[PDB]
Amino acid sequence: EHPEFLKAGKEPGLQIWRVEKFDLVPVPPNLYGDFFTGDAYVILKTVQLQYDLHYWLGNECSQDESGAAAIFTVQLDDYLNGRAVQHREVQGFESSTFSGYFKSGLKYKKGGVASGF
Amino acid sequence: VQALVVDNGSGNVKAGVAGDDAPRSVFPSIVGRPKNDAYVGDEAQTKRGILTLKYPIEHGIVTNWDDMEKIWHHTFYNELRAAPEEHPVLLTEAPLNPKGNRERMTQIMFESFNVPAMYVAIQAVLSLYSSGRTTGIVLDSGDGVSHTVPIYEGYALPHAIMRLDLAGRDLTEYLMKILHERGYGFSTSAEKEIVRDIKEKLCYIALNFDEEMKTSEQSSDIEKSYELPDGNIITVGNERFRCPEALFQPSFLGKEAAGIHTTTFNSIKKCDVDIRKDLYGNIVLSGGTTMYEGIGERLTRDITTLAPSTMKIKVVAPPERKYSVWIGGSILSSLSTFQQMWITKEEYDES
Ligand SMILES: Nc1ncnc2c1ncn2[C@@H]1O[C@H](COP(=O)(O)OP(=O)(O)O)[C@@H](O)[C@H]1O
Ligand SMILES: [Ca+2]
Ligand SMILES: [Ca+2]
Ligand SMILES: [K+]
Ligand SMILES: [Mg+2]
Repeated sequence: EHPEFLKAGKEPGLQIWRVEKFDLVPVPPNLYGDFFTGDAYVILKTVQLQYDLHYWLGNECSQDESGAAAIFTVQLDDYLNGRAVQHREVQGFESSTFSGYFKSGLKYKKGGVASGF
Repeated sequence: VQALVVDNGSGNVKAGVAGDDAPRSVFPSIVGRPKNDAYVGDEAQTKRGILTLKYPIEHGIVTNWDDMEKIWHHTFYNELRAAPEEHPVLLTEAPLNPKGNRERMTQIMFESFNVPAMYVAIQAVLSLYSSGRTTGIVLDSGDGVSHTVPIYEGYALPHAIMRLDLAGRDLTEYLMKILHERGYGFSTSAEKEIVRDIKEKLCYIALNFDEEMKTSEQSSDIEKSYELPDGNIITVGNERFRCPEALFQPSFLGKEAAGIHTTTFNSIKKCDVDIRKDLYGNIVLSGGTTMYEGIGERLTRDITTLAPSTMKIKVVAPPERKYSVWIGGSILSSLSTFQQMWITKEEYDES
């Protein structure tokens, strides 16, 4: 029933959410590829349907954010009938597949949304 | 409404409110009843003279439901001051807890405490989530039980969960024993709490046990002191690392059981070969008995020796791992999706 689950994985493409106060909040598309080092994110890549879920952990994100990113990843996978492959992505050590989703490459920014804790 | 998070520990209950970064209530999992009503936790220890004291969840499995219900009533009313009938509750359970035990706890929560919604979580899964992972093997060593729990893509692999046959209480008892070499005679329940504090304050895990025995004998550098409640000072030497060495060599306790390194290895081997790399690369420590200085480096050496040399061994020792079960529960129960995960009392009562 979570609105963003209802949107997940319907069309080929790239969906990015940021953990914000224990919720999954869409990232504005103009910011795709820039990642706040203070935050954690969930990324669903859909291919025409194949699913790859990556959860990206900034070096300064708080424990509530990285934990929620892990749990939301599991919940999204279950919503997709277990069909997604899950990938943990740590800032600066991301997989070549994850980096490959962004034409301009991965970049990082200082700051982030406040911890829910 | 804000959920309540209750980690039913073999030695101490951790309890609090969803969204906090640590439990606000930590108290011993003990019930005291008159020798010739019931007291729980610290109150029961203060009155050990006039009470018979019992552990209802000695090894992580509830064995006395009347006493366990007293612990839960103490949690809600004396510790949290929360009406259980007005909050969702997340309760933790041990790995491999029988379904009939989960069903009895659920019955007590819905029918005695009238909780409006409940979710039961596996302790080690919560710890893994608190580390920011969906795949790994958790080595949870608490007071009366330890387990190794492989988890893949969010879910424990039940056929691979192992029990390590000792825990923190066994270590306190072993320190009590070996301190007789120096002439100490700690034996009462109250002295045991002293020795537990000595263990937590002074013990450490040797990187190489045999080498540490050799180097420790060559000087008094090993000796460290502790002030007893009566102001006397005790000095401890090689007992500092011989005590937690029993996690690796249970034969020190007269047990035939495998040590925590061997157990972790066996646990990973139960999982299919195509996922072992991700387990070896995400060995996550949790629980109070993983708090010893030196544990991560020793465990890395020992598991690396046992494991195929193509594997990449990574032991993760989060600083707040003593409470990582409870923290993982606090995160999960704070999520915007938690309301879809729980069971309501109305559903249960009509099931
Ligand atoms: N700093 C420490 N070093 C070693 N052992 C510790 C430390 N802190 C706590 N312990 C031990 O951890 C055990 C409690 O761990 P915990 O994870 O809370 O157990 P449980 O969940 O089974 O109640 C006790 O045996 C305690 O003495
Ligand atoms: Ca943040
Ligand atoms: Ca999957
Ligand atoms: K090896
Ligand atoms: Mg525990």
